[PDB]
Amino acid sequence: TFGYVHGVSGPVVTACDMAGAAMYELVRVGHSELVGEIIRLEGDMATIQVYEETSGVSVGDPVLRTGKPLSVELGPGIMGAIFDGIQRPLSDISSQTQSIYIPRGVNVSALSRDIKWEFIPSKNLRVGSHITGGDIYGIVNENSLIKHKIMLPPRNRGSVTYIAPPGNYDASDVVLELEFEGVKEKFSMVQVWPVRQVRPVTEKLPANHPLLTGQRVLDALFPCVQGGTTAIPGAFGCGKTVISQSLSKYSNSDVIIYVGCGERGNEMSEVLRDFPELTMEVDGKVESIMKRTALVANTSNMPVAAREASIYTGITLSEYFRDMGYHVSMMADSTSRWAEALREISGRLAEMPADSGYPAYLGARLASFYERAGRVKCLGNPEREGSVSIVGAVSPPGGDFSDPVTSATLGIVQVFWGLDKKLAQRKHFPSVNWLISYSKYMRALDEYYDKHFTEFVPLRTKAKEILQEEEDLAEIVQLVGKASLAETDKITLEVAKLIKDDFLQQNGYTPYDRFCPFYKTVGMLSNMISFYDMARRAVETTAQSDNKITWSIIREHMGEILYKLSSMKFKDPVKDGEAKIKADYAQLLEDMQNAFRSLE
Amino acid sequence: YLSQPRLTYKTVSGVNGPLVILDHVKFPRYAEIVHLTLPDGTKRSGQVLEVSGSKAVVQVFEGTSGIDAKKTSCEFTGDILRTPVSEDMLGRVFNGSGKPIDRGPVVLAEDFLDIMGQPINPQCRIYPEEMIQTGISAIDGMNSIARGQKIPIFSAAGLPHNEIAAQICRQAGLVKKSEENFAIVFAAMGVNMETARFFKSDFEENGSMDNVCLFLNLANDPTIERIITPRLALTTAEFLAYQCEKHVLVILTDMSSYAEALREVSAAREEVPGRRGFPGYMYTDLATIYERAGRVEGRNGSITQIPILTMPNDDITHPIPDLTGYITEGQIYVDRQLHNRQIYPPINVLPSLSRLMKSAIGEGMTRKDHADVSNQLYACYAIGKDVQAMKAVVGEEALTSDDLLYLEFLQKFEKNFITQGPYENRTVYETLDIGWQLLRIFPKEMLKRIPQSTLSEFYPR
Amino acid sequence: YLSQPRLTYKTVSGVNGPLVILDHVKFPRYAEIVHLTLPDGTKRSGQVLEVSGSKAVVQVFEGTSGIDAKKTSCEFTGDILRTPVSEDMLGRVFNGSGKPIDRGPVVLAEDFLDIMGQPINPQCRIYPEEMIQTGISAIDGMNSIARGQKIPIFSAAGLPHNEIAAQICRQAGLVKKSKDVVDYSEENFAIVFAAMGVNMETARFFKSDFEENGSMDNVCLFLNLANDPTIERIITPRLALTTAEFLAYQCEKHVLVILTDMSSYAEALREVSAAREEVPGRRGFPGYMYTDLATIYERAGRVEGRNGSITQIPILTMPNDDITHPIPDLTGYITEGQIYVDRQLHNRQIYPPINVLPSLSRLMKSAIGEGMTRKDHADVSNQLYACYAIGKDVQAMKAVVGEEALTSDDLLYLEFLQKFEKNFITQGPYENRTVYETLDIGWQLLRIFPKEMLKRIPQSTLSEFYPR
Repeated sequence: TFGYVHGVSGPVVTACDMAGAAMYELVRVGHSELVGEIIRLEGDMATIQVYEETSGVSVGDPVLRTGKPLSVELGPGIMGAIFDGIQRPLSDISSQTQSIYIPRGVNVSALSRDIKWEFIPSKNLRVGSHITGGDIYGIVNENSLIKHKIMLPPRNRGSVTYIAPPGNYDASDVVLELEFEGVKEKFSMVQVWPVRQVRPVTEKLPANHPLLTGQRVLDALFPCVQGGTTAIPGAFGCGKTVISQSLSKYSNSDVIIYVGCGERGNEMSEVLRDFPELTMEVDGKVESIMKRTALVANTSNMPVAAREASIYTGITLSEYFRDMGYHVSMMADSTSRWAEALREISGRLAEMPADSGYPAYLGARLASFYERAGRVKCLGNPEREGSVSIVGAVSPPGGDFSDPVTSATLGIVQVFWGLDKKLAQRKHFPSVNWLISYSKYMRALDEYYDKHFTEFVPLRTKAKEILQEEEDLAEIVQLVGKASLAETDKITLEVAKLIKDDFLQQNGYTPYDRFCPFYKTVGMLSNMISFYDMARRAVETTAQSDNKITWSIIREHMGEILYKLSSMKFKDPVKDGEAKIKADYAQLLEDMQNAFRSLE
Repeated sequence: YLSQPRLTYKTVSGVNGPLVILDHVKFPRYAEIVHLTLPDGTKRSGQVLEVSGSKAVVQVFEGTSGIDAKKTSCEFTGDILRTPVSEDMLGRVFNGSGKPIDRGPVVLAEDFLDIMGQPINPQCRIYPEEMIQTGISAIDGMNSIARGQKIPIFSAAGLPHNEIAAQICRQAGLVKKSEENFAIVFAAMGVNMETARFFKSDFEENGSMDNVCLFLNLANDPTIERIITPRLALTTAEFLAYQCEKHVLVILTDMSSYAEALREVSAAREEVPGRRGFPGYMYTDLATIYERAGRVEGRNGSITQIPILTMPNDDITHPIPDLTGYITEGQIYVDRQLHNRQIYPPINVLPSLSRLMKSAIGEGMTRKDHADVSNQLYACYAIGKDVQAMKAVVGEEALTSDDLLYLEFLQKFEKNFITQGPYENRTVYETLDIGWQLLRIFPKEMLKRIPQSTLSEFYPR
Repeated sequence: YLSQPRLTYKTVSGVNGPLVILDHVKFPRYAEIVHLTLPDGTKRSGQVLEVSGSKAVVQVFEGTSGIDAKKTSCEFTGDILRTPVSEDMLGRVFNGSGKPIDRGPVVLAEDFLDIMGQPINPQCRIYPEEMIQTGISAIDGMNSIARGQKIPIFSAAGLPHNEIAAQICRQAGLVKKSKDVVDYSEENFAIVFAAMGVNMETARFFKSDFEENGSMDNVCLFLNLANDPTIERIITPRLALTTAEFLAYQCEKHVLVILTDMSSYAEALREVSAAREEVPGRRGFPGYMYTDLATIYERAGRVEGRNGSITQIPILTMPNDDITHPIPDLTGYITEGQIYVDRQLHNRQIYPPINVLPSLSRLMKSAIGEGMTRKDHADVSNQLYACYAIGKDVQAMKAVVGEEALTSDDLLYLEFLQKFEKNFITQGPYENRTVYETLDIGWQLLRIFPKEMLKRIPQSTLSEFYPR
């Protein structure tokens, strides 16, 4: 434990002269107790890699031996706080120090250690009853919304020797204890779990439910799936955290875990403003997003290893809240920043540059990251079910999809959505290209969409072929001159224009467009497709025989009904009842029938 | 046989990346398998690589993490990696290393075999002649495959090569028509959960689970096991081919991930690189994998092999596809342009290649003029692409008549020959009839490659 | 605090290149400052690079030459580098090492601080809330600078970026005078300027110009000529940033730090790395250049509860005018926004040659607004940009379409182009334009057309401003 504090070629610094101790474990160095990482072993000499600065550290400095490797604390009160890459509660640190800068070696637990919490035991098992790991043995109400379930970790079983009564207990208190065959062990409300490994589950299950998004665009065309994996481009001026806001408010998820690398205090303060601004009437009462979500972020000037550990601690937290029977969504944004972080790590390992300095095992880490996702039946007596989604924000260099990370990730995710500066510069909102976006989950969601609604699948298919066909005929209408062509093609492009202008765009500030219920999306799309079908029937019938019905005839004989089409969005479903809107849609359909009948 | 007891050790001179170095070892043997007991009681394994003096080096398979010098124990066995093989393994599931996944018991073995196998003697090699019916016209008709071949399939990220592979498995057989079948061994090299579910369900569907041995290594498993899994599966195939006289088909998937894992393990030792940083000897290693296939004199079984690999960034000069193109004797080159047009099965033919066709076909095999149809169809396809590239600039006015004929041929051939469907399985003679139907479009005085005789006896109808 | 006597060694186990290896040192520590005394009596400073048991290594700042084995003293300090910060440093001029050079006295230190600085808590960041004026009409009107934004200025070898920097220095300030000059008199603004990797002519020019402008009472100046030791190149920025920090957060002021020629910083850092025997990274530059530039740039912004701010305007040159060179690439990634200068515009004898077409900004939307400025800013900027882009592409069209087929409105677009490049961009080295003058000239240039063509301006402001 003697700090043979060698001289260095970076913030890394090593030591030696210590007994046998396993690697990938973190040790504290010097009297200020800077954290570091064991890498190499050689006899009684172990290389270490510190995170913070290496200034001033002297040889012979004490090297605090540790008993655990890098691990996150887990327990109640996580939601609403803010953490760095090594799990430090920055709000509590700022309160404690009354200082502006981060101090060195702030050795304070992440969660509270003096605030008691109400606790409801199982009330069905006694002292001595056999229990195994993963089983829920207590509940606690963190706040008005969510109750932090409590369960045993894996790799623990035995005959209970103490059951706490219901009441109020602090973190350090022993709420549980159990005698294994030979020994016993005490458990508190706080569990420490290694970062670089995956919790067990009963079994992984297929994805069979669609993710709820506030906007009908990208929710009816390129549907993301609960428990899915996707990627979204991200650049200034178009919107990246706009998706964060939309998912955080209008989604069926039970928690949001946001991960940040190289971000400003803007996004933190703005989502803090979203906490009392973007509030939901879940129980008929506006309620802050702070009670649900959690944030873990860092800045560029923090140590590199912290930047790397950020994404893993984020994954771990997402898994931990998933284990409690919920529906997590994790926005692992700034993925290219994590790529640069990995390049940085490899810069001080004498590794062979696979491509542009990227270490060899970049692909392995990419796969191991995106793998930890999907629906699972959880391991434990309650038999609950949940899932995790991931949203990796790809940030290419100016629109070049050539970096190994970009291509490697685009062949792993299944949903990818467009974002182009041109559409945002066109005043077209939301900026979704629709020609570089796709979704490979369509075979999976067919079952769900068939059971519940039974028409939506034909509607989306027909929409897709019509859109691609319009993009094809753009060239021919360029050739001719956009003033002469067949009537059937005219009506086709006109329905394309109608869907583009009234359905594939959504005002984020209009009260009735602040959220778009899916039944309304279905009704809108179905009524539109019916209008186009009727117009096609009439125009073709009169084109083949005589009295050809031109687009002028349809504009003047149905123009007020076209105003009705474009005004179908003026519904305000938040107050107006669903039956009222359904009746309006059906009545408009009957009016459409009357107009087409009198058209011929 | 060997009654010598197995020594255990406590010497760990030091760790450095994925390696573990031992000292004071009494007579180490190169490439001998070793078990490791960590402080927590969980278990691992490894294989010796470099030996010098009393020092030795050990590659850990499960990834090195949590190794303490004073508390770990390194047991030695004293022989090369050796695996159990048995006929009844068919109808089971295993992970990368060979341990069961399907809630079953370990394989009571009919014999122990060398993981690396050993080279077959070229003199006693019966050259493959018998033809396989795939059904897909892009193979039967353009790049036919005889049993014993080792042709790969080239794809790209986000392309439906999995569907093609599954269909190939479903409809394999013999063109010349007791009921023969296949015994298929399948190994996965870092596929995602979705792929595993798809393949497992597909094999469940057609009732073929009774005759498929599975080897599954998702991305969760430590990368080093990906080096061993292929050779293990291939050894099982060789056993079933020459000790049970069965006919076997092998499907290794995503060997690109295998190449990545090879790069990862090589970087630890600091070997000399090659193009794009891969090891120089990576060529010989891929040769050690691929070649083990074909038919041998005095037997009845045979090994066919269909590896699958993705092409990073569609760059064909990339070392992995190039060295595959050197070792194996063909390629398929799944296209993405057709996939963008929503066509099934989207397979390019212009760069596909099949070296065994020169003896696969002929009189008494398929039809008299099978080669001629192939040559002429390819030539028309090539000139059609050239004419399209020419039309992209000159304009419709500059087109002569034969350009129009070539362009309509291109369109018709693409919508007819290539497009088959998820389960349509054409007979070979149907495919030749269709090919002649496409050839008849041109007047007889332009089909240069076909001989005059075949044109006289077949073209007018 | 420290009370022990210092040590000194006469041990030299060897020398090599810019380093000096010794041994038998008691309990050495990394980053410890070391003095040296040669046989001929010269004094030189240095720093500790490597430490291993009783072996030590010291990189001599002033450059190694004529260091004997047996006749060489080497005193140790036992502390890392510490800056003597002080408010009174304004009006002074220093060298890279911090020794004054203007015939003045050693700084009577008011407080000692760590040169490296400390990371600022992201929790205590405050978003910018108001703009500033740099004195350049082209920059303020078209591309706002908030309080705490980090806007670089890409240039190339052979352009007059230094003159632009001097102009920005002698005219930077605030525009709180919107309401009244009486409340504007409360001025708490200062500038710290770090000339680094600069040749002699430009150093003298800077000193003379700064002294001529008469506002040296609020300017700190740091000079590092290209003669001085290469290591002092990568110590000048740290001193400048520590001073800016101490002024910003201990005097509640509004400081504006301007860094020059970051390419020379990169080159000096490269040389330090190569001397330190480390393995090269991409393009020969070290791998952790990203982290280093991050720890330099990230020291700015605003702090909650402190009335003060730090704004950064680094400058750098692009080798071969290559936009994908690593230095500008990383600088763009870390920072927010970018401003260009274009060879052609300088080659049109237009000063300052500021090419607004590829110039962007990141906080312009929130830097400006009602109150802190007029209500007629953002629309004016959009209209000027749209008009100018139309005019330029339209000149490209008339180049081949012929001037005879042009409409009269086309001549109006050309008139807008020529007048915009004649008056708005061209200002002259001393024409101190304010923001309000800039918007006045903008409206005057917009007056050429009717409001009907001006389709980016809302009708509500058209009824007010257009008929002037």
